[PDB]
Amino acid sequence: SVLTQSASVSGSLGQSVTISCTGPNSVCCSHKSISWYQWPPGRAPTLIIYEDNERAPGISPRFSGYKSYWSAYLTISDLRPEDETTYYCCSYTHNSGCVFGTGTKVSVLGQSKANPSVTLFPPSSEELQANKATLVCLISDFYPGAVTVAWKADSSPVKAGVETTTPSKQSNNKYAASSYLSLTPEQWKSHRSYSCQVTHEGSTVEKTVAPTEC
Amino acid sequence: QGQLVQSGAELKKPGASVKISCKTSGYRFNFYHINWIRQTAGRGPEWMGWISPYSGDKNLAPAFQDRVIMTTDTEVPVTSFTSTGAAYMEIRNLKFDDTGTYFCAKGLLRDGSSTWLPYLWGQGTLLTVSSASTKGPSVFPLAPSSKSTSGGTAALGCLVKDYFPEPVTVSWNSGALTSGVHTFPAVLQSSGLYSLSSVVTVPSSSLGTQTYICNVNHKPSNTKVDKRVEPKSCDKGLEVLF
Repeated sequence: SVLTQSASVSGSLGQSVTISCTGPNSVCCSHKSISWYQWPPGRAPTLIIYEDNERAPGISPRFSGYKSYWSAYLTISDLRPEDETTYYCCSYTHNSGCVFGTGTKVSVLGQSKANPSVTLFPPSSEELQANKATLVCLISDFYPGAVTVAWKADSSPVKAGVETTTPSKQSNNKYAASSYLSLTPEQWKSHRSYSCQVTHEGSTVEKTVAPTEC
Repeated sequence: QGQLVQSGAELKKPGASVKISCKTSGYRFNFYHINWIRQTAGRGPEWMGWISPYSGDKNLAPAFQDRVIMTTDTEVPVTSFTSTGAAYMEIRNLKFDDTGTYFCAKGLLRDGSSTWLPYLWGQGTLLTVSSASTKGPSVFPLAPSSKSTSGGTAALGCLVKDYFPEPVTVSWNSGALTSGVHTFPAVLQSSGLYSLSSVVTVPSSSLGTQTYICNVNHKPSNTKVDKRVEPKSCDKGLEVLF
């Protein structure tokens, strides 16, 4: 897009941050209207600002817009955990639809570290009859929104049939992810145990399952 | 306010066309522009066009001028302040890069110089363009696992395995159970098939007194699966309590 935003910006809880939106004269700023949308991945967006500096109905006064000759700006004051998401500006006129900017990810700093809650499930009897084996490692309530996952067969690394999702933001503004280890029923029953190791900020938690009593 | 309710997810082959609907209520349909906006992995958010229900006036982005047809039905009056309507968007000559989420959205009249600016959005329609056939999920129980022994809590769930295309929806006990539910975004396997999981955290004492049924819907394959999660656990920490 010819309408450029800062790729990433950060501010601390209770403080402010400003996001910029600029480009060639065809998109900003004289005689061009600028709006701002909050657009969380996988959700519908929310209009924040229209016509450069007008808050959409019911929007908190924490959000403000300003457009100079050079650039448009969205300022988010008194930052909250829910503000940590993606924002798009749009350039528009009476007769010309939205040109969306390149997007900005806002990080809200100064939040407490939250350790992941991890649950590991063994394959079901139904699946082994089918005949497959899937270990499921579910990971929730962690902040900041990044983890790495490693699997173990007894005590040694596994590498085959591991597939892990990207992190996604929960409604409580912490993050979630999941990892899947595919096995044959024979692999499953041929070990004493399998483990999913979830690493978050250097700290690793381990959950383990075993075929013996299933 | 009101409501914009869009048609369901669709799988289409390359070269095909698709017509998405946007049914409206809770406001006077005739007096607000309807926009169409999409999000694709390759291009990000992209405004496609708008149409005026009253006049049929249209504005299409150049990229969609020769492949998108926007239409509306006539407004069905209800009250002075509300009516029902419908808008449609037909897109032709589909290709893989058209895969994404398509939104309809009603314009903001308070934006006096651009009353079309998209303000109230529909829930979105997921369009997948692919040569692969639809595949319904296989659902397997995620047997109860200890969360906290001292707390007397457990987690149980359902694995929704190997389906295509997105999306799947999951509810618990026909929507009666909503607290402590965690439904995870899907993983996209090398097979080209998706899998996801839904888990609920419950008192371990309830495993003997409460039935837990995940209701899984994959509308693209027209399949539903209601799996009762068998509550007898293989988890040692939980086993001791039974």
